[PDB]
Amino acid sequence: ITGTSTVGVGRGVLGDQKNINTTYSTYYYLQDNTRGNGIFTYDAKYRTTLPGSLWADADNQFFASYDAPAVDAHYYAGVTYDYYKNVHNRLSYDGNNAAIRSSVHYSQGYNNAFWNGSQMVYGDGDGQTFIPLSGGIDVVAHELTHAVTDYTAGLIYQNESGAINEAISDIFGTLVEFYANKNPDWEIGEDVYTPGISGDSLRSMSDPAKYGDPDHYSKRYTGTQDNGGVHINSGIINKAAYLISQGGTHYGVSVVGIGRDKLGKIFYRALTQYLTPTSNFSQLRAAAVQSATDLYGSTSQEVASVKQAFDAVGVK
Ligand SMILES: N[C@@H](Cc1c[nH]c2ccccc12)C(=O)O
Ligand SMILES: [Ca+2]
Ligand SMILES: [Ca+2]
Ligand SMILES: [Ca+2]
Ligand SMILES: [Ca+2]
Ligand SMILES: [Zn+2]
Repeated sequence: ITGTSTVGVGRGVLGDQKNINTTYSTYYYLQDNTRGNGIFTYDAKYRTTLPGSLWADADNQFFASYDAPAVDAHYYAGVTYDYYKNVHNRLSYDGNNAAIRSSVHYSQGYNNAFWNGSQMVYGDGDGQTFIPLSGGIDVVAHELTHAVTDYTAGLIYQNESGAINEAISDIFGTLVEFYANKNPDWEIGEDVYTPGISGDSLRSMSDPAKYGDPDHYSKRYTGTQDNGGVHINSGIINKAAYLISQGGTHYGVSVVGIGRDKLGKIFYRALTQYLTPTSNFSQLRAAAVQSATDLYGSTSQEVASVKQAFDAVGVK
């Protein structure tokens, strides 16, 4: 909409108060004019028609239960935008300040979220498996990272290419969570998953086998479900990214950690410079090794640690 930039206030899915950039024209809309070509949050009104209607509010206060998912989708899209801008000098997902659009209250009891090619979409969960999914900063960043991937490597969503695509979203979703610095960890979706169970999540990057996911190439899923195990074999890459950052000894192979910022730099460079739509794990190893070489030098600890991490997960 055309209007005046304003700042509203509400509460997110987890009861936390936060300010949100809005636009005033008769109503206050969830439209942040401060970030690129804007951040727009919509209400899917429990239907599956997208995007739905640009979120409108009479008084610029967003403290209703129904408001909560919108507040977070809007806010966390903005934090994710800041991350890519401040950390990687990337302007929105296309690198050209593309408008970022999100819809909440997608369908009824919908236990997922997604990038649809055009926008992020969030279910409300069924209240047992999930609460509204935009409540997880790593979930939001995960979904918006799919758009980054679409515009860069274009990793195809199947098999090894797709498991890399998934891992990239888990990796940057996690790095955004650390950037925002609110209860950061190496698990995925812990903030919105299973409101009746403490300390679980959908996936773990530090120990993927915790939730049934492979942590070594020998344990890769080779079947056809989940597009050839894209959310399953991502555990192999997530584990490598975790080791690169934090270090550790995994199946007897030792990795010296180089930290989250270097992990991000190396994987961001691999993603934007070397990965292609059909890149496999082995080609990802080469991309990451070359990326660390470009950044730190062929004889650097950083290159050695990337090599150790891929060795540790059996990716040569
Ligand atoms: N996003 C993952 C994991 C996931 C989230 N919600 C789910 C509900 C059912 C099965 C898997 C999931 C997927 O789509 O596979
Ligand atoms: Ca209101
Ligand atoms: Ca967390
Ligand atoms: Ca997390
Ligand atoms: Ca839980
Ligand atoms: Zn994903």
